[PDB]
Amino acid sequence: QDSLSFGFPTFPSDQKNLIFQGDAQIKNNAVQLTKTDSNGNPVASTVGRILFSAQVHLWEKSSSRVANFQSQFSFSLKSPLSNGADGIAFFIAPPDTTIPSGSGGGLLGLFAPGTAQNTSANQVIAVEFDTFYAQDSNTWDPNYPHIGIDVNSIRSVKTVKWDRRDGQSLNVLVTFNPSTRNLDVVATYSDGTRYEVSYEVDVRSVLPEWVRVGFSAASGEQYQTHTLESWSFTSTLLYTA
Amino acid sequence: QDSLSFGFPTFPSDQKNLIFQGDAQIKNNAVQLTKTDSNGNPVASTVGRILFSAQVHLWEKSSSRVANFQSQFSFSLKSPLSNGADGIAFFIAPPDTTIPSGSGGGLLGLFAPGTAQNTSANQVIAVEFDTFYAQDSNTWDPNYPHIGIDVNSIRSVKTVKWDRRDGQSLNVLVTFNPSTRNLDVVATYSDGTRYEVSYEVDVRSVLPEWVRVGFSAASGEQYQTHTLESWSFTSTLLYTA
Ligand SMILES: CO[C@H]1O[C@H](CO)[C@@H](O)[C@H](O)[C@H]1O
Ligand SMILES: CO[C@H]1O[C@H](CO)[C@@H](O)[C@H](O)[C@H]1O
Ligand SMILES: [Ca+2]
Ligand SMILES: [Ca+2]
Ligand SMILES: [Mn+2]
Ligand SMILES: [Mn+2]
Repeated sequence: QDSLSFGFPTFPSDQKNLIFQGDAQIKNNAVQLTKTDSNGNPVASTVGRILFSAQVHLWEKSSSRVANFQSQFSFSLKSPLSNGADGIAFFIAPPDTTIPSGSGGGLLGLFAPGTAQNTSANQVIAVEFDTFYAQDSNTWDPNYPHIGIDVNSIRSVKTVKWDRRDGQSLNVLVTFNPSTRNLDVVATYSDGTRYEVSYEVDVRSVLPEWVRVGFSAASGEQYQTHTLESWSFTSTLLYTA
Repeated sequence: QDSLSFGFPTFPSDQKNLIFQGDAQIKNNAVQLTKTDSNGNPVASTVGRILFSAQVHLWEKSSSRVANFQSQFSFSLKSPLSNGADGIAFFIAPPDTTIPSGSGGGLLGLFAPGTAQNTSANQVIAVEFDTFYAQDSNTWDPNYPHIGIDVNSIRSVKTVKWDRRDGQSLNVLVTFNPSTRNLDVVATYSDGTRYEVSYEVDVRSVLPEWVRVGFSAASGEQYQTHTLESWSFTSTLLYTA
């Protein structure tokens, strides 16, 4: 299809169009990307992801069209500690994507250790909400919590200082305009605190014509829950000047 | 997802979200449901169907909600014969639906011979555009080309006279309003000729909560092409009093 749209106001237990990978599962109307114990508390060493089953036609060579898309979602992070890790990411990748070996902790379940910073070795675009930046393990991170745009590398091409708020839902709007090629990210807490980051990227040179979209999260030594509460997505192929 | 929509202004041969059954396949940016030879001429004894891969949440028991959906599509039929057969149908059925054995010809690839008219043995809602009505073989049909609403039986719960126009596209809008429980059908030819038929049906008593939507077509001894030219669909779960 030229256009596709779907919306999950909440996540009821009986899902049919979601691909669950790793430790991801539905709990209390929300998707728990990372594993939690019987009490509902976060645990260490866990990676989980979800993808919508239907493939998205991001661009079409024959017609020279590129899709304009928008992904709106909200999530919350909770941890008994104060150094919650490692973060959650909205991502777009080839349809057959699977959790790379050794992609836990700071790699957010998106990159393999040996090629995490090799751009010509990856095919992924992600918007990360990174809460752990210890310079000894996450050497590629700025020294502070941040929202970043990742293009084929765990080392963001652009980041913005961000504030982690335990238990508070962050509302996010990610949009891609094929006309200007700008991928814009706007995130806000209920009190109006806003964060914005954007980057110009030609999706045609990074991803194949058909892709799958979803979320990924992980916790290494440090942990926190990564709760996806809602998600709506829409894409439409358009002709650019 | 509570809501889902997709649009196929045309059908490029590079499809990823369509399930093809039988002889259905993409030809010249359109779906040819029934088999055609090298020159694109229709042949006898062929059945074909397509379904969108993502399952649609028609209704939800736990929340007492039922979906409001709309399906807009256009097709054309062509045959050198004076009695082209057998017809095309938009249908809704359980996710695992496959072409029943012996469902060819007048059964439109939708029903099995043994239970074609047994309502307690089927789970399908379809809007048929039936061009073959020979009273000796299609004993259940009125004696003329017609549009029919089928609920668990090849013997339509309702039909209205329809005119078959060789090689002319028919635009159809099928809608279901959960409030009134009305399934409305409106079809038109490019010259303004209009056909309308409506039927009240509680989809909850006929179909499971999750279903797949698509098209089916067949030709027995008499034949014609059944070309799906475009299709858009949208559904949203709504609270029903
Ligand atoms: C000590 O390092 C480990 O734990 C941290 C914090 O969870 C992760 O960032 C890192 O990738 C993992 O290897
Ligand atoms: C002569 O009968 C055969 O051909 C007609 C026309 O195609 C079909 O309607 C029927 O099901 C099939 O058995
Ligand atoms: Ca990090
Ligand atoms: Ca018939
Ligand atoms: Mn980072
Ligand atoms: Mn009929």
